[PDB]
Amino acid sequence: AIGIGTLIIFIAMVLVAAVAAAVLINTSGFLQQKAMATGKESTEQVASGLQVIR
Amino acid sequence: AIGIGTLIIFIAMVLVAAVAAAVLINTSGFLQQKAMATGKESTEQVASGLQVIR
Repeated sequence: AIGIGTLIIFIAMVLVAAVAAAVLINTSGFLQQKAMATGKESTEQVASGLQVIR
Repeated sequence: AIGIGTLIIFIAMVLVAAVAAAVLINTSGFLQQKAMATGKESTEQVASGLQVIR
């Protein structure tokens, strides 16, 4: 009966789509930190310095 | 008479076809649960997570 295979391949299809989703969630995590730090650091750099009075 | 055997073998033929049908009905049951669970579980996985506020 045709039904049997239709079920089995659905199981696979779900699983693959899960794995594909995962990589985006993971990568978004990696990028989050890297981005946030880059902004903070760059800001402090411009904002700060010393001045010779005399 | 030829009729006698024709009857008897029909009885067998029916019974075999029953057994053959059974395995498909049974197997469809087994697969039902396994499939449904796999979908649900996979969905919850992607959908859920935590976020560090501060």
